[PDB]
Amino acid sequence: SLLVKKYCKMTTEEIIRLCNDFELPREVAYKIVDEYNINASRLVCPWQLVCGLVLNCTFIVFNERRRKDPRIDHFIVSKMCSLMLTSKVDDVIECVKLVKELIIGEKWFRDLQIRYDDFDGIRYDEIIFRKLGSMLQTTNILVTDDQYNIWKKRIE
Amino acid sequence: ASSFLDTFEGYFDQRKIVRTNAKSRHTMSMAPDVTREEFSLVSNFFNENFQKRPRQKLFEIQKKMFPQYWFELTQGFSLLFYGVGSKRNFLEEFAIDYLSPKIAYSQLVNSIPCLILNGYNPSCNYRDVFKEITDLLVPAELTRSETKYWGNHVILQIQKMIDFYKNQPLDIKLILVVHNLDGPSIRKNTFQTMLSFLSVIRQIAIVASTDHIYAPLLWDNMKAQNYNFVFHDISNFEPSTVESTFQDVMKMGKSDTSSGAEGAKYVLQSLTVNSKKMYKLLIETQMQNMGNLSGPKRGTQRTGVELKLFNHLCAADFIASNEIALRSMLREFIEHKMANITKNNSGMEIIWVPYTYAELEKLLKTVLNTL
Amino acid sequence: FADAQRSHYTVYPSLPQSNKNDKHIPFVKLLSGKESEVNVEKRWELYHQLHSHFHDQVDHIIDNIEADLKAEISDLLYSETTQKRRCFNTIFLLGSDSTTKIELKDESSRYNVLIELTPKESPNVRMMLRRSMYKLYSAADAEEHNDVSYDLSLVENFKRLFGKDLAMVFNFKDVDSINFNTLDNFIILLKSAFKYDHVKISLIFNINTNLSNIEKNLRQSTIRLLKRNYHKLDVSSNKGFKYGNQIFQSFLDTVDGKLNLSDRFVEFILSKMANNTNHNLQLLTKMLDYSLMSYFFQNAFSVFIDPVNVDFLNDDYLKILSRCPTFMFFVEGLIKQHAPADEILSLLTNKNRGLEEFFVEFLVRENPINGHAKFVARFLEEELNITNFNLIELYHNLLIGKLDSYLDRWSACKEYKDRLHFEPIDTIFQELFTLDNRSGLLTQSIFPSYKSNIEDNLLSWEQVLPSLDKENYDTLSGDLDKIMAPVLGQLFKLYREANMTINIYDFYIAFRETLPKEEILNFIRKDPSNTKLLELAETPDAFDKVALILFMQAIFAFENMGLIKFQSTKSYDLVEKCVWRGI
Amino acid sequence: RINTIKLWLKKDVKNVWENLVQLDFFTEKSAVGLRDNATAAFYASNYQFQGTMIPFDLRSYQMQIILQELRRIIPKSNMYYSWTQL
Amino acid sequence: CLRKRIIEEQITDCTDDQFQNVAANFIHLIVQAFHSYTGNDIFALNDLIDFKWPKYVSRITKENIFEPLALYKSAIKLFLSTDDNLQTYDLSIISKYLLIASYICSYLEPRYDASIFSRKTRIIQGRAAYGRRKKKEVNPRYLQPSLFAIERLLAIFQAIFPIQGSALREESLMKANIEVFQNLSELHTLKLIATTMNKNIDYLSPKVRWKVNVPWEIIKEISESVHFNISDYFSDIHE
Repeated sequence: SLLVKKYCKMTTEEIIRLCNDFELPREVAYKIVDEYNINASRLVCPWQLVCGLVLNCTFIVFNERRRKDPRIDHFIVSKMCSLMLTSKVDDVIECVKLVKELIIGEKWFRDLQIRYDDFDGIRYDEIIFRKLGSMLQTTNILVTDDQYNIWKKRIE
Repeated sequence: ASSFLDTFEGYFDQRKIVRTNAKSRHTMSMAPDVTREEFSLVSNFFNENFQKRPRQKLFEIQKKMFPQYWFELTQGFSLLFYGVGSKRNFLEEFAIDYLSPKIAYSQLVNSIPCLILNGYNPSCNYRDVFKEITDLLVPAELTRSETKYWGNHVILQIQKMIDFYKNQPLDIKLILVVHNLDGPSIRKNTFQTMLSFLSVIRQIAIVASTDHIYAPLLWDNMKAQNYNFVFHDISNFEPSTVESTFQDVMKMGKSDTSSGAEGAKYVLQSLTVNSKKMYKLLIETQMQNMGNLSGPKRGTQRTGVELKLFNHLCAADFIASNEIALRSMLREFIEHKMANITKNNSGMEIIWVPYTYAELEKLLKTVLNTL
Repeated sequence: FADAQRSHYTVYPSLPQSNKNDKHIPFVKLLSGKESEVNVEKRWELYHQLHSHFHDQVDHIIDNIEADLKAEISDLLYSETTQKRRCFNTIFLLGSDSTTKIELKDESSRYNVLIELTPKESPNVRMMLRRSMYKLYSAADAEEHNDVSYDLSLVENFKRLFGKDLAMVFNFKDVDSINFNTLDNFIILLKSAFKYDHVKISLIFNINTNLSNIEKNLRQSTIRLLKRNYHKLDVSSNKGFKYGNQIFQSFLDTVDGKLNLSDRFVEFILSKMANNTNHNLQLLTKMLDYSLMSYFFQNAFSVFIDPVNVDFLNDDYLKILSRCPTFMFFVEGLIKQHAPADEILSLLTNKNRGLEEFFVEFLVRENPINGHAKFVARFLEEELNITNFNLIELYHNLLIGKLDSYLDRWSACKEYKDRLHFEPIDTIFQELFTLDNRSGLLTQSIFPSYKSNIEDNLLSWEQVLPSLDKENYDTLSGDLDKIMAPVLGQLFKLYREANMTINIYDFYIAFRETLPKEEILNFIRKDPSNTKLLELAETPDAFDKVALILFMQAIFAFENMGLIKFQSTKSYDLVEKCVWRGI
Repeated sequence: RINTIKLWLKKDVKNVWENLVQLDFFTEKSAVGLRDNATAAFYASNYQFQGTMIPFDLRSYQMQIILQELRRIIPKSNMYYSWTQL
Repeated sequence: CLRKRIIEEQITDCTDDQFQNVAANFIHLIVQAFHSYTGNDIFALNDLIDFKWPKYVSRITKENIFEPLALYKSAIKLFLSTDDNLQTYDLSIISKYLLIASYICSYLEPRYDASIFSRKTRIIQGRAAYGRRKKKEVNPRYLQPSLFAIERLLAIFQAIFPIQGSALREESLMKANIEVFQNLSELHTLKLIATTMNKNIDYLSPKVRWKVNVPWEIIKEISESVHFNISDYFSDIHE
């Protein structure tokens, strides 16, 4: 499919349309578009790069919704996997993992992470305590309060 | 230029040979000239005012781990702090201002003595450290039947102390801080063996820190057993303005780190007028002897100055009046490992400076030439 | 002459005057500070009780292993083997660290002496001979209650000088660290003492790896000489897991009926023990001790281990325990299998009483896992005569539920693989009393990823320095703190993106290009108290030298940290990197 | 080319190698013999040479009899005579 | 032994002469068998005779006590192999692979490394190494080992290590944690890894390099004990 394509053709109108499906914020879309032109010359399967950038941005910007409802990521990945004309799901994950390496240490990525306070999906107040090694960290063995409240309200 | 940046793939990809014709001819000489004073001024300003607030907030955040450290130290473990930055202030503030009063109150009067052990200093010697350990702890002496045939008199005494301390009540009686456990002179095998044996005793507490990145390679499968380390990470991006005093930063850090001649210059920068003239006289006489006897050869006892001759020389320049003043003002230089006194086979006393001819000439020319 | 320049010094801190309350307990108040102090004291005493109860049996086992080892080696030493009296008597202790103590029995009309040698005491042959002779003479004189020469001649004249007959026993320690030329020469020299009719020499070799290296390193005639009579004994801590099983059993007995272990925990223990072979038991003891410490330090529900303290429940405890996934599953099952909706409302916050006794009615019981595992181990050991099995693996398989798969693989217990299987039973409020590593804490404070952590901190510094923004106004250099990274983190990115060997000048030019210009000069001019900095500010090329100073500081930091080296010390123009992230 | 001559194994040739090095036919790569005076021998006896740390199979020896001398000495009736020249 | 073997057997007339003849025949047989291996050494033969006596005296019997040839056939086993000797190692998993990685580092040339271990895809345009064009004819395992660096050893150890047993947080490749360095130090202190030999080495300095001190047999046994085909790396250059 699009991943297998070697030295394909891309231009602006579909690239922006490639991100309006997830309804990303405009600034992220223009940042992705600007980033693409820098590395456009040296590529083999640009669809992989576009996939990786858009997927990482979607996870970064929609963390709050994902925290409340664990079910979101399933159809989030499934919809674009279907849109990618490929049945296998491991290819998307592997391409995203490769894309993450190329963009780890950029200024705008850090700015986005700080603005949205994701820090690899964990709020900053917790990642520092996890790094230090404190025994008073939130062990994932009990149901957190937020999902407990909604679960209690629904079961009433 | 490359396709992989991490893992072994990046290592294999980034080591390919260049075309050998694109090598740039740029040289570091065509760079703006900076004197030492401007370097110190700019470095001090940027170290003092750049990002003080986030560092202070981080220190306040990570201060809340002190009770856990104390609890771990109570149960016979040994903390090891690692990270990027300077861990001097953190370790000193934790050991001196928090741990000692708490331990003293918990065992009830006086506070537990702390033995600060600088590690970045290239002039450390484990004989002096064990001498002060003996003075503080007062261990039992060594009988003739336990000295063996030309056996080491430090490891045997440490083992005797270990065998003795296995029956006393479990109480912390000494806390020791090692600032840089892998410094230029404390990383040697004998010092590590002494420290490993000294950490088996449950009645003394260890706190230590490391800076190098291949540090775990330094510890065997047996040393890691009796060190009983527990690892903690503290990164603060501290300037580390004190550790970078024994080396010349102006020359890209290639200034023979194991020498230690920069500390002598720093010390003489802030000494009285009379001591400087005495050091100048000693250096001149030692240089004369070294030139007459012999290049890059180091100075030792063979090229020293006799104590009586030195007294006669210095008394003729109104530097010292009698031997009492000379021996009073020599102790400061001896303590800082900048001059040594020892006896030869004929019974004389010889004082000597353990530096090199080039370093001695540089010291004479850069800081003592103008008085 | 500042204290920050001396090699070492002692400091006696001054203690203040504070004697008001018992604030001398390392434990801290849990439940966001709403917990009482009596609970803290009870937790302290409970932890100390359990720790002592475990370590007593640990010490007993530790002593027993040494006693049995000494008994076995002493039984081997005095065995009766008589084919000739012109040969050695060699014992190879395989895979043992040189830490055991040998005892020699006392017998009249014979002097039993033991001579220990170490690789550090072995620089030559004559010096080893002198040490051995001195030790022999000292021991003989001490036992007897002039001066001689420390040679082999002292062996010749021993009968005339003293009257009894030698039974010298040598003991080489850490034989893998001795240059075998000297050892071979010493053995050949010792061969000369066989013509005296009253001496009996024996040798003990503490081999660590294997005897193949000994065979391939020594000469051939000496191997033929040693092969006259010898005994090979396999002495190791992990010989059939006969000692780790006892430690695990002692821990299980200590924590029986009070806490629970998890499959992840035992799997972690197995994996981390698999990577060590010489010193293994101490590692397991460390893991167990640290797990117990962490559990008693971090969990506020430990107070209810003893049944006495049940009369202490509060609203907070009920609120925390209401989030137990097993409790929610039980509630869902009750509402699915049963129609009554009156019980569910009362069991909730509507009637806190019902939940109060509901918590205590299903708490103080016992789990069959420990007793069943003990019975299975005893039956498989005694009645079936198998000793090469690991209790940790068996316990992990029993926890998972694949006990039959672990049993049928031996082709010897098919007839007994009927009632030996166990059915795990899940209870309510189970994980309020459990041990496991789901947060990655045990693998962070015992086996951390050193280099990877350093690189992760350097490359992405945003997870370390707090990103405060409330006090961006009253601070002095706020603007720099928002648009400029610390020099180390900024330089590490360029270091990572560079090639294997790099030039200093181009690297400095790139670093200078990265950082902003106007804000640096504004920050320099911000402080008016200083004078020299102000007169440096208006210099047309102050920016270049400021960047150069920062570059030297960062480069020296890397060179000291070990991330870079400079090649061709006569040129000092090219630097090679030595560390790649991810390896 | 041709009774069959037995081919001895490695472990049996080790003993012959040691016997040959004992009889002073080979010497180590660059090794001095006996020192001139006592102090030199005392100094040399306290240093661990690198030849005693390398395993047996990799020690570099040197010859004391060149091939031409073997060709001159060995009688022509020996069955190894044809192999004494390249 | 012979007294026991004859009291367990029947009568032997002309006892002394027959016994001396048997002894002389045994000595002649052992000399004719092992002269080419012991040389003209009295001590080695005098040790072999004592070594091989208690079994030859057991192999005799009445029906061939007076028949030297048939007795020689019945005891042919102890006249062919000298037998003058007394998993090979018990190392951990990561040390087992560390020794193999060190051997590969020491007995191979760096320029051809990329052609043997690169096994992943690329996003940026690039090319691998062409590789060797001709095979060496010296079998480099007959020569002294070369020197390498710690970084290359770690890289190859990661490359050849078996894969580790919602994959966004997998971290499949093994990383160099504390225990890897601890096991490397354990390997060094067992004299299985050497460095530039001088008193009081400092492991933390760029001017220090390592090498291997095991022969091919030990490394082959170690490789075969963990199901690794090391020979494939060396067969290409020379079998």
